[PDB]
Formats: sequence, C-alpha cells, structure tokens
Amino acid sequence: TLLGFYKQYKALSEYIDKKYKLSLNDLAVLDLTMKHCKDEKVLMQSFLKTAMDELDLSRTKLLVSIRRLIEKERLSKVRSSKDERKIYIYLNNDDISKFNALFEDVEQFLNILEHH
Amino acid sequence: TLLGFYKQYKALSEYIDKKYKLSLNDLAVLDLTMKHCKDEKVLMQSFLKTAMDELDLSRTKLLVSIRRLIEKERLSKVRSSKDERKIYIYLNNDDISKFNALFEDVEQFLNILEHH
Repeated sequence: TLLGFYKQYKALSEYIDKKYKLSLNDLAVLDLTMKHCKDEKVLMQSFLKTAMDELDLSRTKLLVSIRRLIEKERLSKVRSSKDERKIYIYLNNDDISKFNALFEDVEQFLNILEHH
Repeated sequence: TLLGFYKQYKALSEYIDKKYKLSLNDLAVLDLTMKHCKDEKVLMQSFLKTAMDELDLSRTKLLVSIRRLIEKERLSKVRSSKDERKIYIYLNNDDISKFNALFEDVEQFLNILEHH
C-alpha cells in the first residue's frame, strides 16, 4: 500500500503532465483560486499569504504556478487601474468551465487509479 | 479528493525526506531490491532492465536511487573479483533488518495519513 500509493502518484502525475503540461502544485494552486477567487478579483499579495499558509509552498514556487496558469489561460490577471502596483487575479466564466473540465477529468483518473 | 491526495503525498515525502534523507523513488527501488536480490547478488545492468520494466523510471533516475541507497548503507554492492570488474548489488542481513524497520515505520505513518 506504500508501493500502491507510489504507483498512484506517478501515474497520476504523468497523466497531468503529458495531458495539460501542469504539475500537481499547479492543480493545488488552481483549486485554491477556485475557492478564494470565483468571479471576484483578489490581490496577489493577499492570495499569496493565504496560499503559502494553506499549501506550505514558498512564495517563489507559487508565482511559478500562478504565471503558468495564466500563461495557459486557466486563470486571469488584471493590473492598475488606480494603483499600477496592485495586481489582481480572478476566475472568469471560461476559466470556470475549464476548471470544471480539468478536475472532472483528473478526479476521474484518480478514481480509476484507486482500484488498479 | 484531488487536493486530499496531494496533501497526503506532500506529508509522506516530507516525513521520508526529513527522517531518512530519501525519496519515494528510493523506497520503490529498495522494495524492488527486496524482491530480486534478497537471495542472490544481482548484476546491476540486469537489475535496471527489470527495474524500468516494472517501475517505469528513467535509467538516469534509477542510477541515482541505487547509489543513494548504498551511500546510506541500505543496499550493498560488490565488485566482481573475476574477469570483468563488473558490479553486483545485494541485500545483506543488516540491510534486510533496516528494510523491515524502514517500511514498518513509513507504512505506519501512511496509515495515519489515510484517516486524515
């Protein structure tokens, strides 16, 4: 069951990587943004604080994930308007359908792995 | 369930890393040395062949796990005296003792994690 768990993680991790060019860190971050950012803009700084705390990653590794997500069009960003130093992240409606598709696919691959 | 699994994996990895200075890849390989070089010295080029076959890891990956397991004195190697200067890997009785103590401890921690 240790070895079992190792096979699950490797298979799962290869699947996500070959299919969506994301890591599990990426999916952990994306899932956070769903809870804290559903069609409501959130300041990076505030999100990074919640995120570092909840997922025990470095600030540095989170920004890698956040950049990758926005680069791959799974998460949105906005600057300004008033203050050109406050950046905001958010999930729009297409980001959300994408989120629903990625996780149904990924969670269902995990259900299968959890048997064989 | 996705984030659950991620949490489990993060915690197990960190436990193995902090307490044993090993990775999951290592444990997997060690488990594999236990199904193959418990009773015989085994030729390393022969181990890897059946290792990649059964674990699907990078040859490049395996050679670093093996070497770490020997450096950590959880696996043993010897150099043919006879005609080749080829390398054999094997588990001795101290190694097998360390193997059972290691897997007992890690399986028990995994068991704890799989309840929360």
